[PDB]
Amino acid sequence: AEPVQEELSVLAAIFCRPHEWEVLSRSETDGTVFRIHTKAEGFMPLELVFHLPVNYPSCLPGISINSEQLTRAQCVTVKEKLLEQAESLLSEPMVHELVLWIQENLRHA
Amino acid sequence: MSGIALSRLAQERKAWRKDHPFGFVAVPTKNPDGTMNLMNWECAIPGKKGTPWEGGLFKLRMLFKDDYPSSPPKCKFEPPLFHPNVYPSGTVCLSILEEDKDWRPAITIKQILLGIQELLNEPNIQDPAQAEAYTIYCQNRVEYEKRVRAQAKKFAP
Amino acid sequence: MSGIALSRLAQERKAWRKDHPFGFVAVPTKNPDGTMNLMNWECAIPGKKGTPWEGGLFKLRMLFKDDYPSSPPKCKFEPPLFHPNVYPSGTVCLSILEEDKDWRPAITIKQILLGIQELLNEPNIQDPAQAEAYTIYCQNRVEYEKRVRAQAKKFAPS
Repeated sequence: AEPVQEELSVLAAIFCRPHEWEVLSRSETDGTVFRIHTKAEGFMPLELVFHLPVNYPSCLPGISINSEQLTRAQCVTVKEKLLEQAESLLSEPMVHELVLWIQENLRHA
Repeated sequence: MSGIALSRLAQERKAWRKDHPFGFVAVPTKNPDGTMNLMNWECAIPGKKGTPWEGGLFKLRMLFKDDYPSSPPKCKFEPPLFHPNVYPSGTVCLSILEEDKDWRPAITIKQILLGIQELLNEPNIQDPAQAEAYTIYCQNRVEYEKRVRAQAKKFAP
Repeated sequence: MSGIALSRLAQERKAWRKDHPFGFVAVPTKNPDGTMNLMNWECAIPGKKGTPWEGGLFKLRMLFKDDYPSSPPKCKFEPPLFHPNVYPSGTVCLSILEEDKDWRPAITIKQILLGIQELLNEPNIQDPAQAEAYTIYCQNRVEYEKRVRAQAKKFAPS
């Protein structure tokens, strides 16, 4: 889908790291799975694996957080809540928004 | 210093797709590898109606420096246009598009394109960039609008 | 609206703003509309030091014809000055300010203002424009420079 592939292209551009960004898998069924590490902390280190089914952004993406500078107990809170404005930014490409939403943020403030 | 820029261009894009003025085009070009070039855009500006620029759609390329958005984009018409404020290279001579002047980081791509569209029928006497267009514009405006209408017809789909 | 003139004048303006001699002013006047009049300029020339003409800031208006830069501009002192080569209307009598003489289209506003400033302390014997000033200048230069210093002090800014 055009909006989705444009989002994928933009994300692939926004990051010009070395190990930034990867497309883990592509398929007509089940959709696209990709990985981003985006870095954030300054005081009191992120791997975000998004899954985009062929219904996204009308549907919810599958997420997962690894960040072994952080504990793991948060990752369930953070996945069960990066999920929220994911429901707010529903029906439209939300990945970029979430990504930049959380280097602002470590369930801070 | 490319991070703030690539992100900013990315704020520009989805806001543009969600809402943008009618007849206007602003699209980032796409790389051969399959990535997106946000620093380079292919845009189009429609001629205002009630004017000699009417029925016309005029194409221009937008280029962003790495220090964007504190620097302005370089806006170049391709093909180059017949206008008093457009260089033979197609570069647009505008006050808000130059840093030491009226450029602000707050200026949106939309605001730029609108300002240029305004400039189309309202040339600035203080910014001569093209000899022929400027001179004819001052000397015989009937003939000038003759050229504008022919050019507008050339770029009408 | 002369295209050739307005184009050249707009580049003279931008060049002046980028670089110009110290103490010199060259700004286009404002139309009743509130726009910019490139054909009419309000300028000021400071006296060179080592001379009797200093501490003075002397205001002059520069006027351009439609065939500029094929004609030289008309440089007129307002108010009119006491000088052998300045007319009672304040118009400046200079060779480079005359088409049939040493005027060239390549000459910049900067060069003109500098030449007039040069003319202030170095009058030309071959170009009488004001009779009394000229005569006094030739015969009794003591009174001439007395008047010049009084005038220079009179036109010293705040």
